[PDB]
Amino acid sequence: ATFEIVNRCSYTVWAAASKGDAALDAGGRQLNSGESWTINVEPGTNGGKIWARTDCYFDDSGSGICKTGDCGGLLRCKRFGRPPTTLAEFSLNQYGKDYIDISNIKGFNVPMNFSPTTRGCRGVRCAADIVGQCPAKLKAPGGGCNDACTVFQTSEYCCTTGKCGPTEYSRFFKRLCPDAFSYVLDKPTTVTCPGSSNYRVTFCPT
Repeated sequence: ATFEIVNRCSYTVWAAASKGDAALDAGGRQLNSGESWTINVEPGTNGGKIWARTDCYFDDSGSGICKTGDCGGLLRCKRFGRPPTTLAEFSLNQYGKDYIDISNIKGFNVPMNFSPTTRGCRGVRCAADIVGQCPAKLKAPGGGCNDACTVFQTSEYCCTTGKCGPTEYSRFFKRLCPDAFSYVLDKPTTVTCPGSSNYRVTFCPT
C-alpha cells in the first residue's frame, strides 16, 4: 500500500512510520514545508502508525534527537515515538478490510488529516489548535500537548485494567477533535476501508 505523507505545515517535520517492532519503509525522513514523501507499507501490516516529529537534529549517521515523537534517537524509526504525538493508525488487510483512525491517546503535537486516496471510505481529521488550547497541566515543556496518562501515570488515565471512563482531560481532546480517539475506551472513530486501499497523511491540513 502507498502512503503519501505531505507536510503542509509552515515548519519542517520529520515524518516517522513504524509498527512498533520494525520500521515501515525507511521508517523516517525529513519533510520541509510543502514536501511530499511516498512510502510503501506491506499488505497485512497490523498496528502501523505514522506521526510527525518536530525540532529534530540528526548527525550524518542518522542519530540524534527530536522534541516530539523521538524514536530512540533515530532518523529512521524502528519503534514508536515519544509523546506527545498525534497518531495516524492503521491495520491493513485484516480479514479483507483496512482500518484507519487518528488517536490523541499519546497526546498531540501536529494537526493531521488521514484520508484514503482510493474509493470506498472517508478520511479522518484532527486539525484543531490543540497545542494552543492545551490545558496548563498537560502542556509539554518540550513542545505539544501531553495526554493525561503520560503526565499522571494513573490506572484511570492509562486504562491499565481495561475499565476506565472519560475524564476532564480526555474530554478536552474530544471537544477539540471529535473524530480522534481521546482515551483508550473512547467510542471508536475507526473507519473501515476496502482492503488494500492507499492513503495520504497530511500534516497541517488547514
